[PDB]
Amino acid sequence: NGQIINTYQARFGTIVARNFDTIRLSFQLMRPPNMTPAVAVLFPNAQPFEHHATVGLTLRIESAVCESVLADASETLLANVTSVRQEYAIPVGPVFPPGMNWTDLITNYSPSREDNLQRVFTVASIRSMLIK
Amino acid sequence: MDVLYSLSKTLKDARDKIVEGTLYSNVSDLIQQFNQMIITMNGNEFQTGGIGNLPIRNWNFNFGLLGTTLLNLDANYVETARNTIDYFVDFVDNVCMDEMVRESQRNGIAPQSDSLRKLSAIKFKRINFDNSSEYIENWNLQNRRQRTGFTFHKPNIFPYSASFTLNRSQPAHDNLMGTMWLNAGSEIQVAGFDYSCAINAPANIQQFEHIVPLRRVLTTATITLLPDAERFSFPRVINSADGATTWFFNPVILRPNNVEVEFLLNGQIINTYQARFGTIVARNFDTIRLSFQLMRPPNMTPAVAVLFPNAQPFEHHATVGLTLRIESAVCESVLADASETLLANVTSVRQEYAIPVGPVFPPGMNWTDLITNYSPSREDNLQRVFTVASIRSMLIK
Amino acid sequence: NGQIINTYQARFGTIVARNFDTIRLSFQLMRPPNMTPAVAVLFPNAQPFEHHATVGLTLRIESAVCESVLADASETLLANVTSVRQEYAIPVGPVFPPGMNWTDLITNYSPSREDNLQRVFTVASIRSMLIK
Amino acid sequence: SIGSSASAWTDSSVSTQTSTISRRLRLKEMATQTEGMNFDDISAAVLKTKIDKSTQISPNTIPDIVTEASEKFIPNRAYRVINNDDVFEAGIDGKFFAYKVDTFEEIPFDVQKFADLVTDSPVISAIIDFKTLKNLNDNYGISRQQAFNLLRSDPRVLREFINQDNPIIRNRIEQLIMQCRL
Amino acid sequence: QNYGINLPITGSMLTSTLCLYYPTEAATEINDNSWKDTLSQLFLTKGWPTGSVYFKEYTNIASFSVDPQLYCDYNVVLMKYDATLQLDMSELADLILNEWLCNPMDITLYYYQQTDEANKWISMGSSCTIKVCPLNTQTLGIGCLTTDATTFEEVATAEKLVITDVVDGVNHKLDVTTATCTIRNCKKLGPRENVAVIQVGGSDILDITADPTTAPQTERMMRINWKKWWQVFYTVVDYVDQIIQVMSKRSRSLNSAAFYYRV
Amino acid sequence: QNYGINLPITGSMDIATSTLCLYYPTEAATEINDNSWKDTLSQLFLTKGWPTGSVYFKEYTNIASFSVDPQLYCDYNVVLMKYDATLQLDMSELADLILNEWLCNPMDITLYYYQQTDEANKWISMGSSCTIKVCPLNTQTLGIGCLTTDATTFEEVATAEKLVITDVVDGVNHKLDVTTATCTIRNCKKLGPRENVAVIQVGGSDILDITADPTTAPQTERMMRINWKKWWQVFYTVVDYVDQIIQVMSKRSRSLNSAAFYYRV
Amino acid sequence: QNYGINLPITGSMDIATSTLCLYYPTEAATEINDNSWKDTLSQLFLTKGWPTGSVYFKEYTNIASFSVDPQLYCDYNVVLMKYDATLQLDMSELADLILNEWLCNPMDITLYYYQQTDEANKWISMGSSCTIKVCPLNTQTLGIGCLTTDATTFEEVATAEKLVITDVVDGVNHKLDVTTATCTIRNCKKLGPRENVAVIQVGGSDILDITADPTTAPQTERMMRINWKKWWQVFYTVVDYVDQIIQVMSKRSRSLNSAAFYYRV
Repeated sequence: NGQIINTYQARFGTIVARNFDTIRLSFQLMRPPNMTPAVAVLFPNAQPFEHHATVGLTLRIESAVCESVLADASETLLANVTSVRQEYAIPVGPVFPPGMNWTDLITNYSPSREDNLQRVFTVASIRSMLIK
Repeated sequence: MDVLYSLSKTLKDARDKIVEGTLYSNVSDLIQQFNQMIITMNGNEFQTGGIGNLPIRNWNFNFGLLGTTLLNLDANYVETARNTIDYFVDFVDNVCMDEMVRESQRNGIAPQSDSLRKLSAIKFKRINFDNSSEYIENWNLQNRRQRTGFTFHKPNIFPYSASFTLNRSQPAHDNLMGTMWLNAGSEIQVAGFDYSCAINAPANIQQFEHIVPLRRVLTTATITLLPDAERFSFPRVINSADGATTWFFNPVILRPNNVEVEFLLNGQIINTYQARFGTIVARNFDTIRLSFQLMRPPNMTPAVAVLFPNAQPFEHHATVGLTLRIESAVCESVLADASETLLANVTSVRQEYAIPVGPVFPPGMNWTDLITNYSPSREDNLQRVFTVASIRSMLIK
Repeated sequence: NGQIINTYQARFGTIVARNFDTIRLSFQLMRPPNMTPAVAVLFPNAQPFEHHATVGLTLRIESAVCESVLADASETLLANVTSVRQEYAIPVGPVFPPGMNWTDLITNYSPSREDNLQRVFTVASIRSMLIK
Repeated sequence: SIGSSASAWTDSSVSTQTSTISRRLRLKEMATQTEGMNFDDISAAVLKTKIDKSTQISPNTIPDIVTEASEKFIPNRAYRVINNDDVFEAGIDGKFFAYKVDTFEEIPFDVQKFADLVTDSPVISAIIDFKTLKNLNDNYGISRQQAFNLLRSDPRVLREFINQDNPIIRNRIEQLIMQCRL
Repeated sequence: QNYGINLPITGSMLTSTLCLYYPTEAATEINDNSWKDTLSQLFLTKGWPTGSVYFKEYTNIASFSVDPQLYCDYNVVLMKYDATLQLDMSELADLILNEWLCNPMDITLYYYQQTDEANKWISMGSSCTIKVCPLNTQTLGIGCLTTDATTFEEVATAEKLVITDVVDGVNHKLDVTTATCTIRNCKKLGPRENVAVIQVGGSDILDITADPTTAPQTERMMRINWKKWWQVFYTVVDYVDQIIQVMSKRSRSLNSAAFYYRV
Repeated sequence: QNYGINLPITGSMDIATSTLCLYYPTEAATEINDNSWKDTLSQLFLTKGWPTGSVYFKEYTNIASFSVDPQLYCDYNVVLMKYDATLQLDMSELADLILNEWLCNPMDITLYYYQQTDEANKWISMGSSCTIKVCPLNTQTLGIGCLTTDATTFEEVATAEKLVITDVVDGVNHKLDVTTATCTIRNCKKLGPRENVAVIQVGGSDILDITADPTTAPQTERMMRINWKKWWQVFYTVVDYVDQIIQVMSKRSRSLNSAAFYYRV
Repeated sequence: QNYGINLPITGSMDIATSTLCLYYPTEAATEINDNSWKDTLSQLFLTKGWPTGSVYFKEYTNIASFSVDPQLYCDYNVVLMKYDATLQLDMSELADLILNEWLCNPMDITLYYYQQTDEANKWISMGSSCTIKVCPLNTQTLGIGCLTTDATTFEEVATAEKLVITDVVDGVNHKLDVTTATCTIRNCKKLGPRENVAVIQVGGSDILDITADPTTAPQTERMMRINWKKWWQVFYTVVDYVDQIIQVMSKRSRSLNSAAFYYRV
């Protein structure tokens, strides 16, 4: 809700956040104070440039728990739904996006779509307990 | 939770019916209810308070019953019942005062106070007079996974955020084309202004659009769309977006041409209305998209012709405006209203004893920030606190 | 009682006050620091003026609870009182102002007038429960 | 490409691609593969009427007016195609919708099937687009034949609506007509 | 590229140069050369760094009109009223008061016509004298013959700066002593808000638009009165606050020139 | 009681004969060519609604001589000035001198060194022969384009003009040199609008400027223009519309009974 | 609307006729020895894909005279300079003057005392006879190898050169002395890369330096070299590869419709 809960400075490695819904990342690119021939030339203060400067961060979440139904790459639910759907070439339903294109479904995430996803995934999980 | 509403309603009904002289054959039901309540209540202590300046109090329960011996109530029986009733009223008030302030990030729909948590135990479940009241009935229906509703008057749902977005801008603000809107309370007024007055516009028509989202889905909204907005129809001088300079605004209100009002849901078109003013009805909507056109007068008159010079020198900009009001609506979730003092009760109880700000409610219960980033846990906690507030407001008038 | 209870700075929108009897409003009109041709001319530092400067606040109370009987535009009590009074052209009473001119009644709000208003409004509310 | 395979017609991203498809499909009106009335018919009719009424045009001026009008008229064109009780419609301005013919329920949009079918199938000018159709189905009690002909833009039922002077159809026609200018 | 110019933007609710054009008459009347130091030091006392104030000289209004060369970002120019030079005065003020975009014209060979109200013909030079004849669709002169030049119609003779307009929409064949002047087709884009004009004596003659029915007076076209030029200089310097509040600074010319060339 | 301590006023929004002087140039007197004209105009004013004998008339020899300390002793004054195509600055000075309240403090030329504070500050010099020569100074009182001991390198600002208004840049001192035997310079600060008078111009082309401010050209409603060839037409016109003239003006705010320590002259 | 306030842009990563001038030296004209060559080249450009009559041609008398305020009035410009084994600095100055945007402010030589601020600041002097003499100063404005009152001890930096670029060390003021009747000096600050032009050299040995920076020798892709013995071969070569020349360049960024208060000249 725009309020700071978990904050970490220069903590590279593994960090944990307890409850969040918005991620704000800020980093600063600083010109090094003292140089050596290579870097002292490759960053000219004049106009023409041969190499630009850039910094970057890689943020990966490995595990999480959500209060609502969400898909994952560590289970076999969305694959079951799409396989059963394309099994009989059903016309696209009035709720789900065509062909279960996950990006399209998650774009305009609606509560009605959430409830439908919950029901469908629950039924798929019921089915997956038998066909082994 | 329902136990508290049952207690409050029973106490109010007893205070209503037990008056001197009435025939006993009309309060037999309430007498049985009161005797059952006294039988189940005795023997169990309670504790309330402990946070902030709220007075910590201990509670005992040792009372007689109300027998059936008379045919018409006398003064003494009424006095005894009233003496017990006032004490129970104080008990309910203090329990509610304890419950209102606190909150929780998780399980924000379950009881939190020690007294309420002990009340939720099974051996107290024998007291439920009714669930006729609106908020308690909605809570009970929401308990069993069913659609709910709320009859609201002037249901403020629009956050306050005064903002404008320019479309054509000179560096020194001498040729402007853009929109000004102000969403205050349950009132939306959108104005579209042009400096060129459609003298250089393509096809002599300037296009205006504005989309305002809504965090919660409403239903059955009677919408009063009145043209000729008032929020921006007078001279102004405001700072620019970067906050390093200012600009002037000399408005003239023209006739809004081809007003288009659209109500959407889930990304589809639900109800549309073209060129209708007055009161209209919308049944289900989540996003409001107002668009229209500003039309240059095809022919003018001396004063009008002078007032809109074709060349760049400008001293009178033109603007059209609309007003959007929601004089009635029904929502699916608890919201601030004007037919009660529920939000007022929450704010007053929060500020009176200065509870430090927790992890959910933003400081001071400022409605703008609370409604800004709406999350389901916040909605559930607000629902519980509003139910407790409505319980309080049904005992102390 | 001249003591500060509820205070809000730059909180435009909806605010709540718990218990008050006196309203004090203070705002400051500040000349903008930097200007642009239009405003830079329309505010001359010399004597003659073509446009004056003004700021304004609109304060509206939407709901409240009072410990004493008060009229409102959201009920049908004062209308009942005045209709019954003018129904038979009664001479003006020794307490209420003529014709129930609400402004005149509220001007010199006296405890005796308060008690009379309470009784009259209670009787009117009793009457309003039947004639439907 | 955007269709099933390579063809001379499949060559906000969804909005832009659909707008390009509609702009290319505008040329279908010279392919004689339409049903009912079309936009160019209205353009020709208004051109004829305004030629007859006007008097300030020299014989040396007609070619320029005709050339400019045949192109600039009606930039906001809409087209709809029908596939197994389903209807897909796309707009040049960037509008795209899909609905069923039974009760006009909103349908999620699939670009692939649209591109697959519009290549070789009947195309009908969308004089009555989805907004007017839905407003009519809500505010007025029409029967199934009227709606089905409206999706086909039958002149008889449209003229009957004109006779009834329904404000929504008048608004649609007037908005279409006002756009006819150089 | 676009920080917000003509694209959506969301709001909420020292080393700058200063030139000064002065005629030779003031310097001749005051008869001194140290006045530059005096004015620079007065500016320093007012709060502007020394050496940041330029000074340029023009012999005559006619001469100064010959391809004006702006030399600062903020600009204030002085001119003196003349009995029978109001046309040149107003035309020069309009030219150096608005931005211009000009396409060079090969007037000798081809024909030309404008396209809208926002088009004008601008000509400058040491000695300019234009004569034009309107055409028709039969390529025969109206009230003139296409071969001879004397029978044309005068629009300007022996004038240093000519700003003229014709009936916009029909081609015209023009003629001029090209070896002593230059003609360029230009379009008025917008207001050049980094230059003001101060009149010294007169009755508000300037009109900055060819429109006859519109003739506004903006915030950069004022007037004062004079009896000794030192009074004018002192009054201008003292009230620099108002002048610097009037104009903007974001209208800097991409290059030192009065009007851009084929852009 | 005591005035001057302005107690705030509070009203509501629920509610529904003096002296009149007039001046004219000598050319008007010559063109009139009559003796009893004063009685005629007084009787005309009596017809319009003024008491007889309450409308005085004065005269000035020339615009130059009228400039020598122009006094006014009327509750309602209208001044008629004949336009001349070469004394534009003189007319502007006269208007700016008789149109606004001026609060003055005497200034020497020998002992002290005067300066200016704000844009509402001016220097006014009046006399039979006013020759004003000025010289700016630095902090160290050295020479800047002129030497203090020298007096032949000071820059002229106005010579032999019967009226001289001048202003120098704030923040620097300046030394003066002027014939005290023929001219007087007074340090004055402009208070505000003096509504006791109006100015009517004959001929002319809207020349007057009532301030040294460049960016502003305030055309006051009190500044009004007409056209003429025979003075009697102008006199009849100005007499006819007396109601509009008096309605435009108002009482001299500095002459009311609120004078006590209100910085009256 | 209004430009200049650069609102941040946001695109995506899922997507797939003007004026052309040309200059040449007089020696090329003499070697060509033809009259209708202009029509021939225009028709060749028509074949390559340009409209006829849209390819102008100009001329400069000499490298010296071409240096006198080199103007450009084209959306696409290529300048041909004939290499000479003794005017290396002149060619470098010409390239550095017509290759980068220059933002100038006029500078006097008599009243003020100019200096420099940053390495992106230069002095440019153009005129028929440019003689530039300089003298550094201290804080107390005393003499450092030269006296301010004296003028015969100032160090020459460039004499009689039609183009003169010079730079002094930041942090110190310097006084000037130059014939204003024949030369003009303008204080200019370098903005950046002006892509509207390219430079093609005939002969030569990679002499040009586009900056005073020692440690950098940026060989721009816009600087291109060829070899020649008959001018017609060079003309044919430059006409043939028009596509590569135009692809190397781009529109003059300062001439687009984004001019409004973008510090355009």
